[PDB]
Amino acid sequence: SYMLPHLHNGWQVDQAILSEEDRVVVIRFGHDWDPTCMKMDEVLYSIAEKVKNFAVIYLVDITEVPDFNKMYELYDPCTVMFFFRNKHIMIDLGTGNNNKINWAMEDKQEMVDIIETVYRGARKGRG
Repeated sequence: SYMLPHLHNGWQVDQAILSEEDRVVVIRFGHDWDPTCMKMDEVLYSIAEKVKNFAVIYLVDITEVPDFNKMYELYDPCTVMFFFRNKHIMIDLGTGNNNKINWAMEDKQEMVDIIETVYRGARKGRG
C-alpha cells in the first residue's frame, strides 16, 4: 500500500476530486515502474505531510485507471495534474523551464515553491 495514497477507479477518482474536504488535490498519471514517477514520488514524501491537511495527492497509472482510453490515449511518458473546486487545473509539480512535469525535475525545491502558491492560491476563501 505504501505511504503515498493511490487510486485506480472511476468511482474513486470521480469521487476523490469532489471528496477533497481540505483544499486542493494532486494526481499523477503514468506507470508504477516509471522513472519520472520515482523522482516525483521522492519529493512527495518530503512535500506531503507538510500540507497534506490542505491538499490530497493521489497516484494513478495509465493502465488501471479507466480515464477514457479511447484506443491510443497513451503516448506521453508521464505527467502530473492538480484539481481544485471539482475542476481540472493544469499545475506542474515544479516546472524548471517549461512544459508539464513529464521528465521530472525539481525535487523538494521547485515543488515547495509551486505547492505553496497552489495549495495557498487554490484555497478559495478569505484566510
